[PDB]
Amino acid sequence: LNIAVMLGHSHDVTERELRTLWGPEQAAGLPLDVNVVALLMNRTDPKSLITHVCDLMSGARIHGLVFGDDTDQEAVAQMLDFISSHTFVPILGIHGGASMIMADKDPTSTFFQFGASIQQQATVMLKIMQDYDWHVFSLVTTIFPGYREFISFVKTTVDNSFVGWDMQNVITLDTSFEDAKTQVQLKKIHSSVILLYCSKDEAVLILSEARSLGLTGYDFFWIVPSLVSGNTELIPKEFPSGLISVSYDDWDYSLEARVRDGIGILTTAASSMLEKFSYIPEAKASCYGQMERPEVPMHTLHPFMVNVTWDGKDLSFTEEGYQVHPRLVVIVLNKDREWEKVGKWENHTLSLRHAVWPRYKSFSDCEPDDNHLSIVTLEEAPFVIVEDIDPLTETCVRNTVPCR
Amino acid sequence: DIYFRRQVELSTMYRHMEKHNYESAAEAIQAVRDNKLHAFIWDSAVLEFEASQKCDLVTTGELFFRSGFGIGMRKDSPWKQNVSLSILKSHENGFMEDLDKT
Amino acid sequence: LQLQESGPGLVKPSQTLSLTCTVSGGSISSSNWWSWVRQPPGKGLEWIGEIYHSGNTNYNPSLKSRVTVSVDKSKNQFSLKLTSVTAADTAVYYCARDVSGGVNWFDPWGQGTLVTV
Amino acid sequence: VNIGAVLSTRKHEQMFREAVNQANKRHGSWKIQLNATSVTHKPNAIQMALSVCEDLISSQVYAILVSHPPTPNDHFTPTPVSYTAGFYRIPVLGLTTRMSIYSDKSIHLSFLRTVPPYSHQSSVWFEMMRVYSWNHIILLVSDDHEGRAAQKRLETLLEERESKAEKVLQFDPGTKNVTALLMEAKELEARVIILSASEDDAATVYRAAAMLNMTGSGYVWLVGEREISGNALRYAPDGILGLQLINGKNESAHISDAVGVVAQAVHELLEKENITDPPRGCVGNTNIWKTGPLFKRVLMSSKYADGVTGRVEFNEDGDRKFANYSIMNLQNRKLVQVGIYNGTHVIPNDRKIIWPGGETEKPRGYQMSTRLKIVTIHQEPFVYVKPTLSDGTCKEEFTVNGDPVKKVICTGPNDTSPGSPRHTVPQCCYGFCIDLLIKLARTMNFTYEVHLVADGKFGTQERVNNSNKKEWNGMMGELLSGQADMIVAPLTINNERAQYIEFSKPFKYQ
Amino acid sequence: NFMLTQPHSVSESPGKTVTISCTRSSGSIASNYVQWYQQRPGSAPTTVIYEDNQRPSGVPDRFSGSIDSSSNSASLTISGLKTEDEADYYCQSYDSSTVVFGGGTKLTV
Repeated sequence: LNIAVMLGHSHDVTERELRTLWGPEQAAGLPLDVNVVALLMNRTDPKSLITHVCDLMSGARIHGLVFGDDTDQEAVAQMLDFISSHTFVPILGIHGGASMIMADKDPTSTFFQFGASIQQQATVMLKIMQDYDWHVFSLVTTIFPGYREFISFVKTTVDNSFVGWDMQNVITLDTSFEDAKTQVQLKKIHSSVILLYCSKDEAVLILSEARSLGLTGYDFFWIVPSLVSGNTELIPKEFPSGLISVSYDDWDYSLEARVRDGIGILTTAASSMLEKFSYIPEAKASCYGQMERPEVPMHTLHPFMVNVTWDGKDLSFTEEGYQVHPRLVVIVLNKDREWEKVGKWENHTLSLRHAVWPRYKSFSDCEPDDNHLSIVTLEEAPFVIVEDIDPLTETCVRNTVPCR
Repeated sequence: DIYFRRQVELSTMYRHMEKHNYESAAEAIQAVRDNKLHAFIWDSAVLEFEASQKCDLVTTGELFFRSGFGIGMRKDSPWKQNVSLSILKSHENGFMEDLDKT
Repeated sequence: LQLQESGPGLVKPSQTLSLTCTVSGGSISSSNWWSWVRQPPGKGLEWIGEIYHSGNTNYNPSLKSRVTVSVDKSKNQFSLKLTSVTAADTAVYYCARDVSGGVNWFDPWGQGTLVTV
Repeated sequence: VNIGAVLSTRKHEQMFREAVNQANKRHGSWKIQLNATSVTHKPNAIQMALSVCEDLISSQVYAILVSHPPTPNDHFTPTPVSYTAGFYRIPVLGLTTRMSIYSDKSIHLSFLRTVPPYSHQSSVWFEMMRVYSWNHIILLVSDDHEGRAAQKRLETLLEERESKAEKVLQFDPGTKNVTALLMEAKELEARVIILSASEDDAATVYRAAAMLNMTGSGYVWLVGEREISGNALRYAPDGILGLQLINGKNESAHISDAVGVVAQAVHELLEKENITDPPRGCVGNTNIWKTGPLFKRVLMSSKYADGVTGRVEFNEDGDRKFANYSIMNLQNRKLVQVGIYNGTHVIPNDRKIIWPGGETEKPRGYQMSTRLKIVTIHQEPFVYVKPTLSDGTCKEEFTVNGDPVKKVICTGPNDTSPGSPRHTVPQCCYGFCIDLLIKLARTMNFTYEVHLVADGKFGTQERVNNSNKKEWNGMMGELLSGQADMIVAPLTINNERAQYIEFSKPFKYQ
Repeated sequence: NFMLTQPHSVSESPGKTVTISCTRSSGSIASNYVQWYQQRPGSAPTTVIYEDNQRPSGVPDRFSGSIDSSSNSASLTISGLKTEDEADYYCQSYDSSTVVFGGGTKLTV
């Protein structure tokens, strides 16, 4: 076959052989005869994009693209989906623009990502919340798309679950920082692990209000998904230190690794096609035609890259539009205005580092913490006894105390 | 089981039995009979009748966890009153006690 | 179950002709309708409308403000109240039963009169 | 201004130019004026998108108008317009495109419309059923995302009365074999369906269902516009009520309303904090507006309370609210309107309404059933179970008072030993429980066909295999899973059972 | 609405298979079906075929309907031409607006 790539000329723009990365095999084999056609384009514009991409397919008669731009806008992935629709080119994104997942794809559209579901992020976040055992909290979510999905998913996984999560009152903000509809509701929140859902600016305004309410005390925690995690470098001055949040990694698993992953999965899909029912289709003739009823020879490979495991990695998507094994990471914001790798999500586990929450400060100075102690002893006569926690609702029985 | 687990103040007994819970109360009875179990905790009526008929087992203790059996009813059904008030009227005219004694 | 249009040939112009149609072997208390499709002489047909025994009716939009038909169970018959009759009525009037069924369609037509003004 | 539009034919372009010129003559810009342009669709999509991008963005267009051509391609007009508008985050207006996948302001970051998609008319269902004593709906829905949205909307618009639909069974879009769904639907007391889906599947279900006589007396059907269309007004049994919109495929009125709204928004926005300019040329700039969300946000806040179509009021998700619909009866393959939808009110017309069947009444979607299948588990002292012999009955045994033992068959299983399949042999269960059973059966005057359960447990609450989702198994479980109504047996009143179910007053104490 | 077209008549000897074809002016013959009447001269109409798929009780297998819907020609067939078939053949259809009828078809045998 013939696999082509194209990039947005970021700081990582290098030679074609430099980004080729190919060796004797892909990871352990995959003997399909596929060459590398590496491209580049500094800027990316709709006419430029359509011409470049659909002449690139109409060039060497490619069989894939792992394009990822440096732009920050949903338009890149949306355009790419729209074009994979009308020419039937399977597309997977790895960085920057082709990284934010849409609400849903067209049924015949073959366009993928490496991102993670708002469901997956929400559940990983809630498991983080579980381990610390502060299970008394409320909610607040200003209006921003995906908010219904998240609130519904948490509201349905709270009760199917069997730990006893106390889900207090919830608040939505039509116009964040309004003082007429927002403040009148926000002030009545008697929670302890508040878990807001605002995009970026609503978030800044509500944090600024929260300081004005003094709610940002020393035990008043704040948990956020990847959406606020814009670029890990543009923090405002109203996020208190240590705002725990999950996101996608931006420090390990570089762009070339994702290029290698996409090459491997596309090559494996083609190899499976040829080995099973070899019917290798040719190119999509021309970019645009005159008029033709779309009819693929079959489901070419649109559902075929499920349960795909390569180099030990389990890169498999599905009809939902998500990767079965995301790469989400738990991140803090310590008193250095930096985002630190504290908690990777393994196969399924949670993988914390701080055996206990070392109670970081909020911003720099408020009423100091003067109500906590760290007591210690040894197991002894029937007055203190040791016991290993139950697998069910796996914290422990409800009579004991967290014993470390 | 749901009472004990939900009522964890003697969970020692709960996981003691959790590794020894049986299948059928009857099966528990004939298992106790052939010196396989030395006790049987259960609703009063069944074991009361079992001892009264076949007199080889004796009821220890007095009672606990008073309860009364009932009739299956999903939350949506038209048989709430036409059964409950039926039994309540039939509750007092000596029929239920007569049938039980029978 | 046999139809009969009463008015044989009353063709008085500038008046209110009343053709009455009744049936034998049954009554109107059923789930069906009635039909008075008109045939222009030596030509094709010309639908007039249709009525129901109990509440409602409906006609060809060509003729709306002129057709008013009623039905009586006591006399077991139904008749129109056409107003300001003109020379266009020089065409044979029929009275055919229909079946609701799944397709609107008339049962075999009635005897038919020769009303031509 | 230099507003842009994508039209189907030249009469449409002339109408658009006339409308924008009339808007200018009534009220116009101080210096920028209102220049306008319209282009035509191409059946190439990729090239049509190339054309609209190049020409429109090079034209410094400030608003984009897109109208659905009457040709049914269903992915022709709005599919490339909204995407490239959102690349520059510039809003678009919808004219005659009425699907609901676009109402989700997530991917099509810019989309308006003045045709409330088919999810909106689901509101008509409650707007009517508010006062009809209609309380049992087993509505069917297809797998189309339109059907998905209409479903979820109908469940969420009905919980204000805390009620619940019985069956919301669903099916694949546009199939040719739907008889199953139907004979399981008829084996329910409920006799109302609010099926609303694609026209082709609608005709399919009509054709496959009329064979089952469920279209007969006392079985109404509820259907919206698009499901009675093209190939559907044919197979329709009489009585099918139709739900349609007032102003159909009349492009002129919607063009007028859209251009009036755009002109008002631009004229008010001529004075503002900051107004930037569109990037020039489809190629080149790779950055968003500095003010595009301002134009969009002021576009949602548009109370254009004057027009040919009345007040064009817009809802929160960038669509049109405050619409007028119509309930129309299908009288003997001759469809005529039977109801009005002025919004939150109903004013039925003075007409002879007709249902399927042919009665002129209020057919009851409700019934008493009076079947009452019974289940119960064999402990020992309250139910004695004996395998009845090969004689067609249990036995005949007597008592001291000359009163013989009542005995009925019991279609219990035969899988007490694990692994053995339930032979479901008809044994004979009797005793105390059967006595209370027969007495209460005489009390309520029904019939029973009693049978046991396979597992043989009280069926507590637990978790499914290797998951945190909970469930109830066993005897209580078959009570919940609509398999029988009475399970009369010795069952303990406890907390977790009663927290979500209802019990009869106890008939004993232990 | 929409009219039909049967020019005036057709003439053929017994033993041939000739019949007029009713044509839908506007739209296609797929939704609201067609139906042929026979009306002996100087008499009332009577059905000859219904929905062009089945024949009423008493109608011989001589008549049969078929649909093309491409030219919208609601085809009728009287295969087995004889003498007694002299009458008027009227194609009829319907819609939510109106029921409309043919111009008639009287053949010469």
